[PDB]
Amino acid sequence: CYLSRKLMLDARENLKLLDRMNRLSPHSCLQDRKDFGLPQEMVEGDQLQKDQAFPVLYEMLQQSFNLFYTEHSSAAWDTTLLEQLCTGLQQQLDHLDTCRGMDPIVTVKKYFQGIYDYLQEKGYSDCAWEIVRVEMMRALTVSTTLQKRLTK
Repeated sequence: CYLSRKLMLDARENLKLLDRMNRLSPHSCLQDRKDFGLPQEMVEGDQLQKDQAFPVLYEMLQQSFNLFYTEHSSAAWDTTLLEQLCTGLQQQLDHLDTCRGMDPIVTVKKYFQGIYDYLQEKGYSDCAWEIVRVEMMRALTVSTTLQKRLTK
């Protein structure tokens, strides 16, 4: 796709924004353990067809955007980083769509459902969110490695 390189630059910039916001997080929440069962497997061995890679990456990003959009819907009044991250994720989704013309996808949807359920069971607390954003650094990292495969 003519946006291959642009897509990798979108990913790198979203990862940068998410890392910076996590590092500036005003909370000293406890690193107290937590596992979200991210199917890292997908891109760790490239165990999927290209026609399967694309829909899985698109789902990862759409869900990532929905989640940060929801965080934004309730974050502090001027969290400019969160806004930029949402904007950068939407931009990446738009580029992937320009490039356009279920089991693994279901596995992604379950992973993200476990995220919302965790947020729900914690009443969307400030620390429930810091924990989820650190997990999101993992989800965005694996989806970036997958995007590379579709690219390279």
